[PDB]
Amino acid sequence: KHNMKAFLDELKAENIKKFLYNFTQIPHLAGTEQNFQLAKQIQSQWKEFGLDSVELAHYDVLLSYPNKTHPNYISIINEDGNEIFNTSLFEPPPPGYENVSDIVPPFSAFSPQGMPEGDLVYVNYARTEDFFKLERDMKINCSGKIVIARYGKVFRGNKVKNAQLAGAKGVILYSDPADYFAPGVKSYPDGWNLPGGGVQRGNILNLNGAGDPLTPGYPANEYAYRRGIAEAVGLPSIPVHPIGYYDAQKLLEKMGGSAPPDSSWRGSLKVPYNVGPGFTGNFSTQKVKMHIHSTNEVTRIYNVIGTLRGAVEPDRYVILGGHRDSWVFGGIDPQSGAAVVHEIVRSFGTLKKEGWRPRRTILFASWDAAEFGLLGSTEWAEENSRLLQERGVAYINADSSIEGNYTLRVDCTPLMYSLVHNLTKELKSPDEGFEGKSLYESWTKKSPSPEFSGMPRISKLGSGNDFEVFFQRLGIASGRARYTKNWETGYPLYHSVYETYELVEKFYDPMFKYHLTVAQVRGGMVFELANSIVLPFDCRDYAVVLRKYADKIYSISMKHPQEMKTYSVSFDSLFSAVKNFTEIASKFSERLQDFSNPIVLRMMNDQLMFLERAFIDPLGLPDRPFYRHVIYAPSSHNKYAGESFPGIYDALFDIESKVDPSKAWGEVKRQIYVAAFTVQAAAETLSEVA
Amino acid sequence: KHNMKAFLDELKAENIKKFLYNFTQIPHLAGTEQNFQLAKQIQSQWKEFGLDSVELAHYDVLLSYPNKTHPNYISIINEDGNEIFNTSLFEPPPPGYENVSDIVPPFSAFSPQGMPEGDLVYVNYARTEDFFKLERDMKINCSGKIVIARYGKVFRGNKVKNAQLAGAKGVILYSDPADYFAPGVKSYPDGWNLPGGGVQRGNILNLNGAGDPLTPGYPANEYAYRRGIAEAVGLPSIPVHPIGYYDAQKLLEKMGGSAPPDSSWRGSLKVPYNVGPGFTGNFSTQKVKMHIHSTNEVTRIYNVIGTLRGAVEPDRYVILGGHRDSWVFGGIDPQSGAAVVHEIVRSFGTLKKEGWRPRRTILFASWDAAEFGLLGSTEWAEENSRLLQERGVAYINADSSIEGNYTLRVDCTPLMYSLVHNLTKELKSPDEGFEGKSLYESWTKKSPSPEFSGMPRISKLGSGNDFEVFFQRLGIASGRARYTKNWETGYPLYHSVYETYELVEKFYDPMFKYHLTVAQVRGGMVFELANSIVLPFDCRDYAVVLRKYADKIYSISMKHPQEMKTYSVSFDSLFSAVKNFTEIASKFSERLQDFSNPIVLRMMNDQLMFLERAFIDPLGLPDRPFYRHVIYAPSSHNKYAGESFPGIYDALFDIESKVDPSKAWGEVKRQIYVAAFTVQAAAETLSEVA
Ligand SMILES: *[C@@H]1O[C@H](CO)[C@@H](O[C@@H]2O[C@H](CO)[C@@H](O[C@@H]3O[C@H](CO)[C@@H](O)[C@H](O[C@H]4O[C@H](CO)[C@@H](O)[C@H](O)[C@@H]4O)[C@@H]3O)[C@H](O)[C@H]2NC(C)=O)[C@H](O)[C@H]1NC(C)=O
Ligand SMILES: *[C@@H]1O[C@H](CO)[C@@H](O[C@@H]2O[C@H](CO)[C@@H](O[C@@H]3O[C@H](CO)[C@@H](O)[C@H](O[C@H]4O[C@H](CO)[C@@H](O)[C@H](O)[C@@H]4O)[C@@H]3O)[C@H](O)[C@H]2NC(C)=O)[C@H](O)[C@H]1NC(C)=O
Ligand SMILES: *[C@@H]1O[C@H](CO)[C@@H](O[C@@H]2O[C@H](CO)[C@@H](O)[C@H](O)[C@H]2NC(C)=O)[C@H](O)[C@H]1NC(C)=O
Ligand SMILES: *[C@@H]1O[C@H](CO)[C@@H](O[C@@H]2O[C@H](CO)[C@@H](O)[C@H](O)[C@H]2NC(C)=O)[C@H](O)[C@H]1NC(C)=O
Ligand SMILES: *[C@@H]1O[C@H](CO)[C@@H](O[C@@H]2O[C@H](CO)[C@@H](O)[C@H](O)[C@H]2NC(C)=O)[C@H](O)[C@H]1NC(C)=O
Ligand SMILES: *[C@@H]1O[C@H](CO)[C@@H](O[C@@H]2O[C@H](CO)[C@@H](O)[C@H](O)[C@H]2NC(C)=O)[C@H](O)[C@H]1NC(C)=O
Ligand SMILES: CSCC[C@H](NC(=O)[C@H](CC(=O)O)NC(C)=O)C(=O)O
Ligand SMILES: CSCC[C@H](NC(=O)[C@H](CC(=O)O)NC(C)=O)C(=O)O
Ligand SMILES: *[C@@H]1O[C@H](CO)[C@@H](O)[C@H](O)[C@H]1NC(C)=O
Ligand SMILES: *[C@@H]1O[C@H](CO)[C@@H](O)[C@H](O)[C@H]1NC(C)=O
Ligand SMILES: *[C@@H]1O[C@H](CO)[C@@H](O)[C@H](O)[C@H]1NC(C)=O
Ligand SMILES: *[C@@H]1O[C@H](CO)[C@@H](O)[C@H](O)[C@H]1NC(C)=O
Ligand SMILES: *[C@@H]1O[C@H](CO)[C@@H](O)[C@H](O)[C@H]1NC(C)=O
Ligand SMILES: *[C@@H]1O[C@H](CO)[C@@H](O)[C@H](O)[C@H]1NC(C)=O
Ligand SMILES: [Ca+2]
Ligand SMILES: [Ca+2]
Ligand SMILES: [Cl-]
Ligand SMILES: [Cl-]
Ligand SMILES: [Zn+2]
Ligand SMILES: [Zn+2]
Ligand SMILES: [Zn+2]
Ligand SMILES: [Zn+2]
Repeated sequence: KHNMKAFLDELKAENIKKFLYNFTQIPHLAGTEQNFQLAKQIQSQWKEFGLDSVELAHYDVLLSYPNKTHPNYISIINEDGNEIFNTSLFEPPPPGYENVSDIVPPFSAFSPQGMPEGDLVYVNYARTEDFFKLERDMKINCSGKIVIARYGKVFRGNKVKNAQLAGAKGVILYSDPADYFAPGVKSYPDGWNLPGGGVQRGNILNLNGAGDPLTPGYPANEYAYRRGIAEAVGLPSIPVHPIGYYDAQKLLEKMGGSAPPDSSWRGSLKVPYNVGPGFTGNFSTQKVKMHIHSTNEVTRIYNVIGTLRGAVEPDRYVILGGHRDSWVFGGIDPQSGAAVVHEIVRSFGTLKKEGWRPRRTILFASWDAAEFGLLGSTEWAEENSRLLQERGVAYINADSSIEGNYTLRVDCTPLMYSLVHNLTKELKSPDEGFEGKSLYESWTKKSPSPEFSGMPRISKLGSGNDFEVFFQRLGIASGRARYTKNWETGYPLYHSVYETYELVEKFYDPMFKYHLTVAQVRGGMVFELANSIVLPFDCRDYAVVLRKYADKIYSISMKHPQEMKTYSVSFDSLFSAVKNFTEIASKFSERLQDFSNPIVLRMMNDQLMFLERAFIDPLGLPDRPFYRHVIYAPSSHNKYAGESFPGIYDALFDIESKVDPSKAWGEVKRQIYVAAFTVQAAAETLSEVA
Repeated sequence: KHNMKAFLDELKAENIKKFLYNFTQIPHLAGTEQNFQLAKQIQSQWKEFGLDSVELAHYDVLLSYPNKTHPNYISIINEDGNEIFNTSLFEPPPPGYENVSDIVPPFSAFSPQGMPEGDLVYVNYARTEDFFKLERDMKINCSGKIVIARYGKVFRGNKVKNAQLAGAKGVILYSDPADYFAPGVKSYPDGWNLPGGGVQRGNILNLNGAGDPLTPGYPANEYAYRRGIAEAVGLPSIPVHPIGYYDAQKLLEKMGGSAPPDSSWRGSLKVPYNVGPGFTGNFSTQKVKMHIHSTNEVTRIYNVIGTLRGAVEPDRYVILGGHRDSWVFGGIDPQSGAAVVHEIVRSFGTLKKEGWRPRRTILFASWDAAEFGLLGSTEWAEENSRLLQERGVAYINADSSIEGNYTLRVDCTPLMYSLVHNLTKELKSPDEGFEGKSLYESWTKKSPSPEFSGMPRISKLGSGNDFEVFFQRLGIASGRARYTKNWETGYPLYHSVYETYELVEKFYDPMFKYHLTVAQVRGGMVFELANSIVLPFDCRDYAVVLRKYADKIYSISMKHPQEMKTYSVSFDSLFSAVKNFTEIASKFSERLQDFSNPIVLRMMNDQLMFLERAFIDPLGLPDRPFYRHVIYAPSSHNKYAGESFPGIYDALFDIESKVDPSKAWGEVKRQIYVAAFTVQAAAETLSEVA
């Protein structure tokens, strides 16, 4: 037979290992020749694996690179103007790669140029809460200051956005060992920990889903008319540079001014963690000077797009996509995902060569420039938005297959919960102690649901990966899965030069069994979405979560009972809509269970496909036109995290500080109306059609 | 058989006459009890005619009414402050209706209150060109002036918008006999001409497709959160009132200042048509005083929505809709349309009672509050936008079936051109001299196409009627048809109390043969759209017009050859996209002609259905978020008229006057890119799907 078991059995750990090795021997930075070379290899393959068509889709987008002959660095400068300490010009390369060409040194992508001189303030994680506390509680002024912040907890851009609106002037990001050095583990190359010379790269844009900063709304094709830099989307206005903890130590050791308010503000370095501003008297006259010469440049990028045409519904698309571009070698991010995609395509192609085709079309994508703002996936989705709107069944992401070796992690729409539960009950656990048990069993034991006994945790989609445009802008049901760490104990080498094939093969997954398990989950999800007669979505699972999210937003509002009395703020409409959704979804499920009348079947499959679509508001969220999903958006305080009912959540956020409470509570009421309406409208897509 | 001929043969002129009489005996102003009573009657039915379901959909929207105990009027006031002449408090009622209650007197809906005092300037038609000429050529200052404008040529709001931005202060609209008195025809009741006491009502909002001014984007349901009046959409900021030509004569006869620049500025009254400002010396010290006490009030409105469920594709909707609310009796506008809809439903229902159902679902709508800004159709579309997005095949409008008795008028998307040609070749001409000839033949002879021999004129859809939200916001293929006048020789009694059953029965259509012909066209279009196995759209007809529109926009730009050289303004991308659309549409038509594989058939029908949808830009047009169709929008200078490539057209408009030509031509280039991209993206929806 050609069934899912045949597809799954064909996947091999040894192939994924080969690929990973194949994809990680040289750097594949977006917009470079090496990454174009890899795109052409993958295109070739995907063709030989058996796909019907494999094309490159190219765009010309804004990228950012250091100047090769004028390197970025940070100095401590005395009152004479002498530079008495310099941060590193590069991370010490890993063993055997100390002659690899074109390792681009650590930098913050899209930093402007500048050489700002000043005094440090230490802002902990640079979280919204961290800046409130500094200013409101400690009455500390970030204005005119160079802010030094440790990485962690939230997306770095959000840190930079936070630093900007606090008035800083120049920004230094560093990796504190408290956050990136696991206790009792050796640093690379002898273990998977971050050494003091390692540095986390990463872009610091705040794009809010726009994609290429010069062409918001439209693909960056060969006739595109571009915004000027001054009008670009999401660019930071102050210089920014990242460093490792050896260099941070040398910068922090002199901090004066106020003590840290508490132990949650102290990292692990042997320094005071004083918030500043400025140094201590001996060195009160020394300053910190940044030197940033990176340039933004419009550069061609290339997605590989493979098609396996469906036998019965070729105009319905199930998409498996993940990025290919890396900061350096990409041993985990993204090649541990890309190698899994490659083996998935190989397996589908083996079935295809035997005469099989999926019911629906499967599209496979190798996205470019994800590291510079999800640019490749976003421009492609902009180009193809009408086809994806009307034909897109689901998107399964495929960035890193691993970020630990403890258990499964799944983030997805509630419409895929039942699919994931059923699939994982049929897969073998790769975990020690669970041999002969299901993946569902190991996962449920290690990552219990907060809400239900005997079920596993499944998280919300936010942003920070290539599902963003599909889910949050277009409203196509999306999911992702990977192996993860035990959150009761990022990953330390994230976006550093030390992310290598050896890191994975020696320390994370020597037998490639976790990679294989992830391939079975991602590939199995794609198989069911593309082959099941009835789409494998359960609308009742959305009804359950919508009640949870309504309870939670109401609870936030109920912190302000006087104002809700004064401004007649009622959530009755939203609960009514959720109750209606629950009722209608229950009746739809009954019809689905007990309706070869392929029209009632295409009808009901279209109702399932367009249900995620119904949560889109074509007006977007306030000042964020490309975040259109009314139930989920990336948190306005952390792009990585999903927020439920974001429009109401943001309207309530810090509302007690708003100067005009009448206007502010009016806006909460407006967001309640929009959310209640959207939930009712989505519910009504599941009613009998006439 | 139950085929189209059976449907058509069942339609009867005598029923349409009965319904018309039934719908026009009392006023049916939006938001009044009489119009709710009529809604309930139509609901009852439409149920007894055989529809599967018939419901009222109600909303609470902003309406505008005069104050019953403080009537609106205009005065000439002397230097003593004595009111020496007053305009009428009402139009003399027509014979036999001089005891009808609740005729609301002439007013401009949504006028603010005020009693502004000042001097007149006469602004011809108040067109954009009319104000350029006044200010730029004649150097006349409209600031602080009461503007008196004649109606005609463009939608009145656009006049009011134009007057506002010129700085006026108070506005008087009047009907000049040059525009509303047909030579050699008697005035009502002895002919169809406008008497000197007749007045054209009408709203003066500039909503740009928003619908209810308080709830843009969302239906005005029972939990809606409303904008404050100060933030409402489209409200005028200066008082406005309409008058007849007897009263205008008394206001114009004293005008001084500059002569009219030319004979296109002179109407037919026995006055100078002096542009002013102010009166002549004898009466230099007299002023004009407005007294406006109308109030805006949130008021419930009711649409009737009837469903005839499809036998095979119940989740595909073909909509026949037209409004029910009238200014007074609505003898032409809208009851000549509503009576045709009523007889269409009756005919479909007779087939239904015999066991027939259409292939697709037909929805029938009696819209409310169209006269106050297309409010009923727009709120309903907002409420149901997801269902209409994904399921809407076509919308056929049904306001007035007649505005003359000369020939057919059709305005529709190019996707319906072939449908209309084929249908009219099968219908009998009702015209004198064409007995035994086809409607296509009479129509083609009387209204030749400018472009092709042996074909009839078909116009572009703009706005000013209830197709607007469906076509211009949602991108559902739309059309309208009615009998019209000979444009080589509005209608005079438009929006006056004299629009009665007798007007129609005595003067426009005594045998109800033109009404019957229109019923056959509108009903025949609905029948084919709802029953044809393959949707009756020809994508090649769009390819033809897109080339015409590209040629025309390029020609406008080419008035500025130096600037196109300087700013490298190329239309190459748009012509390339149009060429591609032509090629792909030709190949799609081949596949359509020669593909009982119902999936290739649902696939290809979805490609046809979503082709109009592909011309929507989810970002809308600049500052007009609810006008989203990239090919057509209502003209920014006349809501009634459709404009092609509106985004580029508006970017080029009066560009020679822009202060920063670099920025302005940059914006033309941006609009070219958006249009080329949209045309290519629409083309690509017709490519093979995988
Ligand atoms: C969840 O689904 C239910 C359907 O089961 C749906 O119930 C609807 O609720 C609305 C709002 O409460 C009802 O609206 C009423 O409609 C009647 C006519 O049928 C009107 O007369 C009512 O207006 C009067 O009363 C109001 C409230 O006191 C006054 O404000 C108003 O001025 C009038 O005096 C009112 O509009 C509607 O009938 C039902 N529909 C049903 C039962 O079918 C509910 O709205 C859904 N939830 C959401 C969020 O959509
Ligand atoms: C109408 O349909 C046709 C398809 O039949 C489509 O043609 C496409 O045109 C684009 C733009 O001209 C072509 O783009 C080229 O792609 C190649 C790779 O295949 C690149 O190497 C090219 O870039 C080089 O040259 C450019 C121009 O001088 C430089 O600006 C650039 O820096 C590079 O040096 C270029 O991007 C594309 O190949 C074809 N596709 C085909 C033939 O299949 C056309 O675009 C469609 N019209 C619209 C409006 O979409
Ligand atoms: C990654 O694998 C690819 C595919 O096997 C290798 O590319 C092939 O290399 C051989 C030998 O140079 C060529 O003859 C083939 O034409 C290549 N095939 C392609 C590009 O599709 C590539 O060498 C491997 N890379 C590494 C670093 O091992
Ligand atoms: C997950 O598996 C369950 C259990 O088999 C599926 O639920 C069953 O579905 C069949 C077919 O509709 C029904 O006959 C049973 O009554 C269902 N059992 C239940 C609900 O306990 C479920 O549909 C699967 N989910 C998918 C495929 O998304
Ligand atoms: C318009 O026609 C309707 C439908 O025939 C008339 O309403 C009916 O009137 C009779 C007599 O009053 C009632 O018994 C019916 O119940 C009504 N039917 C309805 C409302 O569906 C109505 O009277 C006519 N109006 C005019 C002005 O002639
Ligand atoms: C309008 O009528 C024409 C003439 O019958 C239709 O065009 C024909 O369509 C049939 C079926 O696809 C083809 O076999 C013929 O070759 C066509 N004749 C032509 C193009 O001259 C046309 O499709 C009709 N338009 C509709 C139904 O929208
Ligand atoms: C906002 S565009 C940059 C996105 C980029 N994303 C990442 O680095 C993702 C985040 C995640 O999904 O775990 N990394 C991986 C290993 O998946 C970043 O955060 O730098
Ligand atoms: C912009 S909302 C008001 C719309 C209203 N429309 C009209 O009056 C329409 C215009 C048309 O489509 O011929 N009149 C009729 C007889 O169709 C008006 O212009 O007053
Ligand atoms: C890199 O730096 C040097 C010094 O400014 C300069 O010569 C060269 O142009 C720079 N390259 C850029 C800005 O791309
Ligand atoms: C911090 O001090 C600077 C001195 O230039 C001042 O301008 C600024 O307002 C202060 N910061 C805040 C947040 O008030
Ligand atoms: C792999 O799992 C083991 C056992 O729990 C643990 O000691 C080791 O640190 C894990 N490796 C990584 C990279 O997490
Ligand atoms: C109508 O006019 C009179 C005078 O202002 C007033 O008594 C009444 O309130 C008005 N009605 C309104 C404003 O609805
Ligand atoms: C017309 O005159 C008034 C006098 O108050 C003046 O303020 C205004 O600027 C003039 N109009 C224009 C268009 O300049
Ligand atoms: C009806 O048609 C006749 C003949 O052309 C014409 O004389 C008459 O004015 C028309 N009536 C109307 C209302 O246009
Ligand atoms: Ca873009
Ligand atoms: Ca509204
Ligand atoms: Cl992922
Ligand atoms: Cl019409
Ligand atoms: Zn990644
Ligand atoms: Zn990354
Ligand atoms: Zn009308
Ligand atoms: Zn009207």
